Amino acid sequence: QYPIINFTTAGATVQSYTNFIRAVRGRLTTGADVRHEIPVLPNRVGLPINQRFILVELSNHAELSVTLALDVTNAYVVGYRAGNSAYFFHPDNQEDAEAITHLFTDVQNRYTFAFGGNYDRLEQLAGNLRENIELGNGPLEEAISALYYYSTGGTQLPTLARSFIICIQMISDAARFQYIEGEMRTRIRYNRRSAPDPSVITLENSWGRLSTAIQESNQGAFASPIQLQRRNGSKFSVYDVSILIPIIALMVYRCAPPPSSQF
Amino acid sequence: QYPIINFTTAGATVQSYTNFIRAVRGRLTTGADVRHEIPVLPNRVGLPINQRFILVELSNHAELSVTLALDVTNAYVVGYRAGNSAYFFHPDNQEDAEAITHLFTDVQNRYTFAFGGNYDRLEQLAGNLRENIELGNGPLEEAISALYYYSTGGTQLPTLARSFIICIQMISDAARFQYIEGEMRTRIRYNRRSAPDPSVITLENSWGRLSTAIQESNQGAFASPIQLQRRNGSKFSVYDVSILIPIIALMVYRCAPPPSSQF
Repeated sequence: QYPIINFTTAGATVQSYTNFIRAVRGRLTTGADVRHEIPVLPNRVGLPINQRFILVELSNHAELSVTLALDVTNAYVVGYRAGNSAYFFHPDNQEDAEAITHLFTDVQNRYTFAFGGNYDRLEQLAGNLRENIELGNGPLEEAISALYYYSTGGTQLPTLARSFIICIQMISDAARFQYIEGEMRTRIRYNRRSAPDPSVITLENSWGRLSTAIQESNQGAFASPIQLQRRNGSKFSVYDVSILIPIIALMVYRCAPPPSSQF
Repeated sequence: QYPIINFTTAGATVQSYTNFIRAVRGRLTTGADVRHEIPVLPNRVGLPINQRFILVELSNHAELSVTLALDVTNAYVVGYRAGNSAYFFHPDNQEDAEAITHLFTDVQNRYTFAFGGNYDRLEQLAGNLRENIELGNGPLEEAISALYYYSTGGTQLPTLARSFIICIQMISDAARFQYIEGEMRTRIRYNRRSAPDPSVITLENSWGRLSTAIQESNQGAFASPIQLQRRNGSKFSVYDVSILIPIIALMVYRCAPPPSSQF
């Protein structure tokens, strides 16, 4: 009953991936809430459970499928289903633990991992940092297979963690940032796989802080700058929402918008 | 040979005034230079004399006409012609004095006033502040007649100065600020005459500072806020170009734009 968006790595093109990410954004955010031209995800406070999640059904050339569940309030992957088994990251709190009972409700085998699905924890489990995990259509094809075979013993934990890291960046971070979507489109267009450069990593790491700075800004002006990195690792200072309009596609809700207060 | 734009107070409507101000902006600025969506006037440095001025020919229901000359670099009224006489405000420097010799070149009687055409000086001569000089179609009709009769002794100096104050705000300031154009459209729509409120005056006074703050901003963010006033005289702080996009229509050139420096 939650909305489902389908994507396959089989014969993926720039256009099919673009259509997919556009659909995911459409199901994450409603259009109610736009601050300086940038959409905001729904506020978790008071959000009915029937509106809390979306499902991303991923297929690959190997004819395998898995379904990821994303929380609309922050675009996080909270768990996944493959066949008759579902797995959820360790919940942050009791409300989240209750919420995930509403996902994959007829699956025969439900498991909750003891570990969370944040980047730091997943990198520790993978034995590799994001800067050393290749992304692209081949990585995603492989990730889907690894998730699919987990329940039968074919996938070691570090490979499972790597596979989550790939899915999260190629789906959640691409949905959060047009810039990251653009980086994945380029990989698909040239069928190349490559680890994310510092511009990608620093955006991933800064999403919450950027969301807050934009929402709490004075007419778009940040009280304090945010340091990002360029592709070559050099510093890029962000002082204003304006420079981020081509870059960030949606924000986590961090405060209510101030009154319009137009001149 | 300089471009001429015509306007008449006779049967003026919101649409005829809108057309006029749009034309004036079109002849002031070329489109070369836009910073944060706001056009900039040409830089005075290196600007050829054949591109330096525009002419605004004003007529009224009394069947009188005068021609104002505006400097494209700052939208200032520098002088005017009525029939066989022309009058220029006292030039700021030698280059400006030479420049005005290229205006109204066949007029039989040329005069340069000893006083400048800035608001402070004109208010002193008028014996009234802007806050006590009514604007609207009636004031402008009257101003055109007063300018027209100056050379024949019919217009006292304080009335001449008042008449300049009306023309400058209704033409130059309306061209500089959509907000001020909007205030003059309202006066025309309801055929009411009324002095400018504090929102109008503070914008007029702040045009140079706003131009500089926008041009020198960090991605649109001002280093220091600018205080304006609302219609009721209360303070309104400006921290960013964004809030000014509906308000200011063109800027005086204050610096070269920094490199694009997109992420």
